[PDB]
Amino acid sequence: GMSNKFLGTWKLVSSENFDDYMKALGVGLATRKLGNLAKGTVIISKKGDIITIRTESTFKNTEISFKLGQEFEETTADNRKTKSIVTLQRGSLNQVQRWDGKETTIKRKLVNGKMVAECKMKGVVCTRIYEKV
Amino acid sequence: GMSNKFLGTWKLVSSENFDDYMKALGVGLATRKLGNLAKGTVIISKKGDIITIRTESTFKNTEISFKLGQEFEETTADNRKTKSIVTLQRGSLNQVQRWDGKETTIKRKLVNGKMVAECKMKGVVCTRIYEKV
Ligand SMILES: CCCCCCCCCCCCCCCC(=O)O
Ligand SMILES: CCCCCCCCCCCCCCCC(=O)O
Repeated sequence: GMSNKFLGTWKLVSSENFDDYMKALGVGLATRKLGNLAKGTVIISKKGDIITIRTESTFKNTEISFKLGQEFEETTADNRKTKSIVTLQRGSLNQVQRWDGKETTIKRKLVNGKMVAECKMKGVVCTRIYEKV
Repeated sequence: GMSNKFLGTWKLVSSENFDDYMKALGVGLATRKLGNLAKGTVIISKKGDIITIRTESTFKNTEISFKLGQEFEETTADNRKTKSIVTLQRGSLNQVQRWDGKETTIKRKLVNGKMVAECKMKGVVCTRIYEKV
């Protein structure tokens, strides 16, 4: 299952191409400006077979709870209403979000103790690195 | 989770566009001829959180065991070696198979007591209906 190494609290330490990724999602300028400035915190916990990923920032907080491979409704930070599925590939935690015929993916994997989130939307790619606290 | 209504033994009663689907997978003629003639039987069982789908025919038998949303290695009836994931969407059991940069999906759902499998490969679509025994 999901490695317990994911469990814990994660602090953003780097972000690459987040602006263009947001633009591709349809996020407006003023919103992107605050989205880029946000030094977020991601918290991953588990109770039974149910995994929770909570994102905390000044601007917006989010939280999703899910079982692996079981679709669920999500309200994203920019307030898209998606049908989302989280799966496990080579230890990589892969979230896909579908809405209005569109699709984006957020892949989270552990690299040398850091969590590396890679976001993909229409060939636009961003990378965000977190370190555990 | 996966509805217990899937559990049981299923007999093929109809198949539509299976030939073109096989062609799209790269299946050769003589193999397709036996693949089309095959009156298969699908058996779905569960032990804990692990689901097993066994396909039985004279020509070829197959069997896969998996957890929802967790990638696993599969050897298909035509002997492709794929990385596969099974997920749950609106009660639909969705298998995706990836190999050599390619992708195909087999979606299984229950309709009025029948199991309806829809296979997709490069816009080629097939439908196979099963009734429970
Ligand atoms: C601090 C959160 C973003 C606030 C601004 C809204 C931007 C909309 C896009 C939301 C999806 C962001 C996904 C980031 C993935 C991650 O690093 O966990
Ligand atoms: C009786 C099985 C097929 C035998 C011939 C090999 C054809 C290769 C394609 C294998 C995938 C078939 C998927 C069918 C889905 C189903 O109805 O469960």
